[PDB]
Amino acid sequence: KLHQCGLPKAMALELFKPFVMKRLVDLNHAQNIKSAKRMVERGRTVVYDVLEEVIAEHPVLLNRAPTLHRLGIQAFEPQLVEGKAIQIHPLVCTAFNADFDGDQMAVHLPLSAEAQAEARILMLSSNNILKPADGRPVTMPTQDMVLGLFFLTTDSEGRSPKGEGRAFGSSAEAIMAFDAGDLTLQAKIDIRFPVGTIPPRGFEPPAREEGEPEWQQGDTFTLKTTLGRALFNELLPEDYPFVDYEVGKKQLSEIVNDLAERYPKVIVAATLDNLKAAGFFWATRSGVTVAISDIVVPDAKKEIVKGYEGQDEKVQKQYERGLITKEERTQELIAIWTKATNEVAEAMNDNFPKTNPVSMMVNSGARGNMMQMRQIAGMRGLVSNAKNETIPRPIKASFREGLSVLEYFISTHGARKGLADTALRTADSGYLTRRLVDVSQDVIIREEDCGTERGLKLPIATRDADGTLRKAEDVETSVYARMLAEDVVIDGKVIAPANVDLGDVLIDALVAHGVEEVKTRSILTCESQVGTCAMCYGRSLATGKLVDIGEAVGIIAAQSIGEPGTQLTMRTFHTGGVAGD
Amino acid sequence: ASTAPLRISFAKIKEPLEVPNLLALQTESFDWLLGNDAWKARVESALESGQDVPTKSG
Amino acid sequence: VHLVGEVQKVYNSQGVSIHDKHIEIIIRQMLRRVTIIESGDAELLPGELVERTKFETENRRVVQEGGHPASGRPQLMGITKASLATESWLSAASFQETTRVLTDAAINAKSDSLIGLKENVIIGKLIPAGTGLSRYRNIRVEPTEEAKAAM
Amino acid sequence: EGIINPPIDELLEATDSKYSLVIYAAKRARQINAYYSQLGEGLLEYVGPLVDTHVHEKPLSIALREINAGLLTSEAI
Amino acid sequence: HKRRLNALGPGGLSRERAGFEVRDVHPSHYGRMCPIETPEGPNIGLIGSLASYGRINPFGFIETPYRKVVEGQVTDDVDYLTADEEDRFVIAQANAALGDDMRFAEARVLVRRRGGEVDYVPGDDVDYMDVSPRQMVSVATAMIPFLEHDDANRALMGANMMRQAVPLIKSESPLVGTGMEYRSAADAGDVVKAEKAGVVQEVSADYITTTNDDGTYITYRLAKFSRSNQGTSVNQKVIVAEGDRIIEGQVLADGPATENGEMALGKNLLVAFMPWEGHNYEDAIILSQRLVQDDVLSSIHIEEHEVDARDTKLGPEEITRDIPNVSEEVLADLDERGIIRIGAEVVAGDILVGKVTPKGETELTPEERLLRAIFGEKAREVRDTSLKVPHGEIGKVIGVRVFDREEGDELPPGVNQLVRVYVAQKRKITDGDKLAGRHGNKGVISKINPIEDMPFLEDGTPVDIILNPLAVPSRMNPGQVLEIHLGWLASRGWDVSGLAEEWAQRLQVIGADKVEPGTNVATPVFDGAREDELAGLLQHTIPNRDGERMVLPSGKARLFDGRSGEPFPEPISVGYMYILKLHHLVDDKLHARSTGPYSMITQQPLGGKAQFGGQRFGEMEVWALEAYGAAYALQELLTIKSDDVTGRVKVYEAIVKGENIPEPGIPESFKVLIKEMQSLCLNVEVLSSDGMSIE
Amino acid sequence: MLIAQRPSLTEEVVDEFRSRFVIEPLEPGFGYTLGNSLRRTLLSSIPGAAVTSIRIDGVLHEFTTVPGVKEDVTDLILNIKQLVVSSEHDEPVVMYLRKQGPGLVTAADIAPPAGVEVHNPDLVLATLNGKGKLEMELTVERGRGYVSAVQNKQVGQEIGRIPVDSIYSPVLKVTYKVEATRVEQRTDFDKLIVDVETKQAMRPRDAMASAGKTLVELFGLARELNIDAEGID
Amino acid sequence: LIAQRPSLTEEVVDEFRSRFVIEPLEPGFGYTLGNSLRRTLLSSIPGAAVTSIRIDGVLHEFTTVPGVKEDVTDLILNIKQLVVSSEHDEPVVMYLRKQGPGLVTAADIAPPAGVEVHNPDLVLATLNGKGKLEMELTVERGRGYVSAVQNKQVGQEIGRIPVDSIYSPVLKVTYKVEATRVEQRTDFDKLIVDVETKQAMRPRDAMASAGKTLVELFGLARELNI
Ligand SMILES: [Mg+2]
Ligand SMILES: [Zn+2]
Repeated sequence: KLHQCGLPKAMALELFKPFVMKRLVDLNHAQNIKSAKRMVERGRTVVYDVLEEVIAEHPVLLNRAPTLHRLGIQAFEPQLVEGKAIQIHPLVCTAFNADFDGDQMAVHLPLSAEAQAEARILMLSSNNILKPADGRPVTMPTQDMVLGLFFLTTDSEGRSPKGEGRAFGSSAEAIMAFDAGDLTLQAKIDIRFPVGTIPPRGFEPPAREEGEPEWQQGDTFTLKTTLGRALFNELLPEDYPFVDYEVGKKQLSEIVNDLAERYPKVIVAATLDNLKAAGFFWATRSGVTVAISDIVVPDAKKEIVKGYEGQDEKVQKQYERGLITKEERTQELIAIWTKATNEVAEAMNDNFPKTNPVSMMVNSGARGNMMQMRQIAGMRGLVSNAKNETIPRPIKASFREGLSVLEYFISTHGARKGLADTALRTADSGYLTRRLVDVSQDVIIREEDCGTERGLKLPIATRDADGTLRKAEDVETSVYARMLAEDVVIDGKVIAPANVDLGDVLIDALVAHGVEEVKTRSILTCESQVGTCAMCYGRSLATGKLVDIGEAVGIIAAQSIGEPGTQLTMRTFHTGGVAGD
Repeated sequence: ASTAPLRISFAKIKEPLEVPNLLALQTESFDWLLGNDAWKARVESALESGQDVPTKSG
Repeated sequence: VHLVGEVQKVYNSQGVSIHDKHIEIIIRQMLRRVTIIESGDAELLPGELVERTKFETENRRVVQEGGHPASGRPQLMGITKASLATESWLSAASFQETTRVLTDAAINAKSDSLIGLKENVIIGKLIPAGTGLSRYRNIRVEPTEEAKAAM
Repeated sequence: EGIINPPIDELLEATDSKYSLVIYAAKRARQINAYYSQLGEGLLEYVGPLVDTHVHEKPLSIALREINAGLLTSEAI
Repeated sequence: HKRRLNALGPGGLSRERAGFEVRDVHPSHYGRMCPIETPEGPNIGLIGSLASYGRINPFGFIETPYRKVVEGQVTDDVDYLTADEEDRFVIAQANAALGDDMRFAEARVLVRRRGGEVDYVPGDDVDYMDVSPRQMVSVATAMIPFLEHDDANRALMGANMMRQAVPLIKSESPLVGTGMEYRSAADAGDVVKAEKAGVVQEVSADYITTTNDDGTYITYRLAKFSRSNQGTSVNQKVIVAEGDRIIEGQVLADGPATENGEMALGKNLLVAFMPWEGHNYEDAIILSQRLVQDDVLSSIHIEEHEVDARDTKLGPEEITRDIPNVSEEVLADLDERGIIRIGAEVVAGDILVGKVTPKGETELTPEERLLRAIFGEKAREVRDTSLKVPHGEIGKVIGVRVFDREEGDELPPGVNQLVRVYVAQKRKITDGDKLAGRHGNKGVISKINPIEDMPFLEDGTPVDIILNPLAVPSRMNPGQVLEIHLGWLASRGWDVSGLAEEWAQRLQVIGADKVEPGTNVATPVFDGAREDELAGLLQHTIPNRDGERMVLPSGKARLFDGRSGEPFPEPISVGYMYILKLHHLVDDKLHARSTGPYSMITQQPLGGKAQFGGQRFGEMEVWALEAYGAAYALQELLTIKSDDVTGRVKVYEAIVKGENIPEPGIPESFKVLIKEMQSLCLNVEVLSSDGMSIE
Repeated sequence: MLIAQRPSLTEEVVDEFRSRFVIEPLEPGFGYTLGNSLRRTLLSSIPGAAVTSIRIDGVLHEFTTVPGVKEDVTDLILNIKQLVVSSEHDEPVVMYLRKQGPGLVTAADIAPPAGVEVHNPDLVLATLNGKGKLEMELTVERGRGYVSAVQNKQVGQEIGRIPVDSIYSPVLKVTYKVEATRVEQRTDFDKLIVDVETKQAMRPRDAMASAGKTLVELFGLARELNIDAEGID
Repeated sequence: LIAQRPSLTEEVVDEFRSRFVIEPLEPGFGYTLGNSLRRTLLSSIPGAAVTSIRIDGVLHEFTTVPGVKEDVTDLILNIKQLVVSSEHDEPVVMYLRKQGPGLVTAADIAPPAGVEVHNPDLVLATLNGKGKLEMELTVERGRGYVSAVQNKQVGQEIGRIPVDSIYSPVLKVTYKVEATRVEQRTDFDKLIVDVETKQAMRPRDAMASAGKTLVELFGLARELNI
């Protein structure tokens, strides 16, 4: 479960030596303390039984070496387990950035009553759903489970939709039909729902037809959906409104955030666990694989490229007579091949079906990226020459066909440079994080309420097309999770009361009313005799509630700044022959 | 002939040159340093074959 | 605004997002000090860094005394200079540069008050952030009378 | 029968914060542990677990159980 | 290790002096320094392996071989070119095709020239071409099959990993691999090859005797279970029969990780690509209990720890069975002079050799005095200091060596006797063990299901290992999929005769047409089997049973879920993949600590596994803990759990007695610092608000 | 050689129709065998009776509307297949339902023939506006497991008659999960927890008793090959 | 509606491989039955295996016996796949002795009364003219797989050495399904399971034991109810 971690027998027994000794002497398994020491060193079975009795209800902080942000150290319930490696919950792995290629993670023991109380309340692995960087879920990774859910909530054409165009009395009979094999998981059908099933949020205005008042918001209602969507929704809690759209990765994050906002923590953890189980099961059934026939090179590629080659060699011919300078030939050839690789990328994009495994696991957001499939199937394209140049002859073969010898060499030219750049950037990112944390200390929240009313002007909605109002594209990182200094009246009536953190409903209402800017309170204008007040800083982001007095905002800010330093890894593609520009 | 166990080859192009003694880098260097019989033997072999080589030992 | 927007677009170029309050705290830290100019009545040196709160305090003292206030212009400097020029010499000494900061701490005979975080991690005392605050740690506990009456 | 067995939300709304909850439950856990280790002096000040107790238990689980039941109260000096 | 070219060293480019330019590949590194393989650590690129055909100029430059071309006719003559002479001429590519005659088949031919340019030059204009397409790749990278399809990064990781596979109990050569493993095994010094062409006369496990026709008799002694530098066995098998003829350089005895003179760094397993209940999430691996059951992945490990009977100022040390203040049964398996017998299983705490201190000034404490008076036991000046197996260990002793001062053997000054004991165990593959293939796909074992839970094939064969498909698209190493399909092809023979197909014609002319089941197959590193060949052979596999082929033309197969029992909804890709057991074994990584040794200059716990070292709570850990607002946990983790001598004994006593944890004091490192800055003439004084403070 | 701890089926009831059944520690990896075989047999092998066709007065198969009723035909089909019938005739049997006037027509108002019992008279089948006019006849037939709707040519025989999907299984669903338990210091024991949801007609425990008896017969069919002993209890 | 009870028919395809057909199964029933049968046929079957051995002049498996080209560990690997049938519920001792030059095989091992080696054509080692092999083997009976670690019970006998042993004598099972000829919408499926096992026992009694285990489990489930 979400708050459990496995400790091998030896490590648990060695960590808890004082406690195992105390428990052994108290139960008279051992005569005296020294004999208890001898018996634990011997490692008799009764010692392991006492250990299983003593670890429970005692938090242990699992902690990885980089510990980039405060989710690095997380408390867990320990649990004896055979073998010699820590067992961990795959949901929390992405919080650590902890892959399973090969990775060691330290275990620390809270000793005092205060320490274990803190690990119970504060550092618990289930009370840290939201990453403090921007206030979004980080504890729903996507490598495998999300593929399962995506395959589960998918429209037709994923297979031959047999058993399509029928209605089933309830999800149970639909499942029975599914085992019978007549129905397939991906097929549109009309499904009933027992009372209490809250319907789709867009289903509310529609209802059944009758001459009497009806309340379909909380009674029976048929619905044209898929059995998969029924399974997905019955993973989510009953009170959660039905979801009738494909989940993928973005919408899964959306619904997880909604759950984290409107529900208690325990329900959030249980829902995540159900989602995990169903995701693994249906990813197993998803049948995603890879084979030689899986990656089909587009047929058109060869033809188009030879056409380009003809043009290219023609250019080469008219360069042999001196009619064009070498620099001009290089530039026009680079442009030609950029055009060629864009065209072949589009052709490959059109060619590959939606049912193939790579499409399923790249569209869903499980793992991968469209240019990676581009250079697995289509030709790689232009590759950077050493010290940031562009070769004249790009690679015309994809990894399925197998690169040539010089092509492989000139690809290594960029690969090794990428490795070295990655290493230098992680070093510099660590240094930057240290500097930010060291300047940013001392800034603790030491006052409930500011003394002042001054605020900061922020643009609520920009790029308003003619005859309409359009909200800012990046409104979330700017104005969300901030407290209004003062109220707003636009029609003479108060719309957004003072000192309320902003969410989707209020932002939509204010945009609809047509206001163009807002006066949001923020730490910059904060006038606090001692540090900074809680309301100026607004709501925390890892908790979704007002920032408690005394929280360490400086350390969280510095860590959030520094965490994606390793992730940036962006550099100018080419100097262009000019320095200082 | 019977140097290695049979292994079906999917190669398409014949290779004129065979891979050299893969450990030549260390053994020949120390042979040269010692200047023992082996280094001078290779020196005279190169000289009669016309190949250049340092004829003074280390 | 310029710093917030610039750093935010630099981060967004890759695709990562961070909330602007994280940036704003650091930015307020960088702008904290002010360069004093025309240090006639204030009697201290001209053209050196001074904390904003100290500037406001001394200005209030001098205007109350009747002397005209000494001018000041806000000054922005890097995080490193801001960190080094801090009141707690122990925290700065725990930073990258030790010899110079320790040397001027000794020559100035400045006592490091233990308010803040890093220096209270040096000493081993309780950090004044979270469970270490006075108001959270002074509470006393006892059940109700009805709990004892029941048992 | 778990770390998350007493849900946190009731505790937060009871104590109005989160850090105050940690320190207050910690003080109670210390008191119950001191009582359990009396071993015979029987000081009148010490008070045992108000809620039922298992044969072997951690003091903090009982402290948080008491907080959830709400019979326990705090007061800042 | 032999062929590496360490740029780091005295009078040269040090780690600090490294820049961007030196690490980056150069167009000159072609046949002179492998660009694929290098350590991935901070010293990335500084250290590289010599190319396969590299040779050293006497002045110290590196040469490479190139064929000679004249009037468009490549000749069978070779010249060795250094890094400068290569610039003047224009060098072609070995991959360029050639006609039936020795001339070029195509006027257009890829070429490279000065400055690393790759422009083409059609017709008879070149003079030199690469002699073999594997010139640019070192031995390690040359081993990978289907290298050309892998990304450079994954091939780099696969070259780095292939140098960590431990030898197993029984080694098997790759079913699919480069054709070069034979040379790599043979020229390596591990293997034992004959120096005369004769007839073997006596074959045995320990030694093998041969008789050249001249008359000389030579017996080679095979090392057996002798510890290598990495604590791994070097067991050498024997291949030759009694009366079989021998030729010069022929192979007689395999080495560690070898088979019939062919390199064998691991076993080949049946792999199927499918997510499986999340136990292979994030690239972890699921493998059958068949491997645990049949010792397919099991490796011997021999540890050697020794103790010396030195003479101190009090007196000499004795290696005796009469160790003091011990029970009787602990010294059960010891020998006469206090040495563990050979073949006696040991465990943590077992006594290997019994050593006792000469003496020491013993001032018996009052409690000890009373207790000794009660029990009538005499606490003697001789004190126990015997060698014991470090914590967390197991093994059967295989050998013991004793060296004595008074004997003719020589020893360093002081040490009267020295004793070394070998403890050897057979580590099987278990959970947490790090496994990896050739193409940089690595993972820790996460679960070993029974043989039945494995999704089995149409003929009942369970798949020996499950791997997450999600790895291969992003990792951009589809070479492993190619390898899996070709491994399946190698396992089940194929017959191609008179098919009149293009790939069929290529196979027939190559000679790889009629292949029986099981025989190995070779795909050179840059002349591998085209995907057309794989497709055609998949069409024309030998029927393994009943006349049906279990793998469809697509290269996938019907997988029956072992647990549920129903067939999986769609076919699944399966085949034979070569995996290796890395040396990143879990047993060596595991380490815990209640309380143990403490450092001296600062009283904090010391580091490392060999000395019961507590993990380091770095700066970023305390930053994260502050971010949580957790202050008391920080106080305990800085003062109680280290760096305070008074508090550690108190907390241990309170925990054992059940009393509540006591209030922390001040840390010792702070007093070290205040004393140190007191010795720089800075009167660092700790003061209170009301005058002097209490400490 | 003998099993360390013998299993023992136990029950946990949260509703009269919903139930959970727990198997104690079991031999290693046996949890999936028993769990999935139990699921499939409990879902399919148990016999039962459910409607097989419906006939409305004065409608055509293509004419999906029914005069005099506010509700449509497809929801009526869903409702009728929801209803549970216990029949034993072993052949097709017919049931009638004739109701007029406005109001609500329910399973209670259905008149069953001899030997066929309707178990849940509470279900509301349809609502009438104005004159009800409703006349209806539905065919019931005992059978096993689950079968999808097919055309029998009843529509050709009588235009009003149409096929309908059936639920012959007395149980609605089985969800079985296998977890780990620790016994005599060993974690190699698997606990099976089977959640059985069944209709109001038949109690879940009797249904699984029937399923277990059927599996006992079906696997003891393998005793005929030879007589052999295996460790038990 | 139609009632038809399962019926089993057997056929032999080899001296140790058989195919068993059960026609009247329900739809979607053959796969699960075949899978459960396979799971129990591989997991729990009574068999005999070598649990420990002894060699003269050898104190551990790592060393080598003079005169034989394969190290003792190779002998562990060779005997580990030896297949035996033991009727004694207690451990039994067998003796393997071989002098002179020649191939020591599973044929020449001494069988005690009631314990039989079933693969005499296996080759265990080869001895030289000077060589000499003496060996004691302990055969026990059980089910499943047991590693050497839990089989060690004698400590003072340093000469004794345990070996990981495998008891299950079945090699593999493969089940498939079809559609019956009976005209109905159910389309009852015909489960056909093919079992091939080692030379220890005929597949008939192997599946008899599997059926006994499963029928006992399901009877335990049944009787405890009602
Ligand atoms: Mg990692
Ligand atoms: Zn404020």
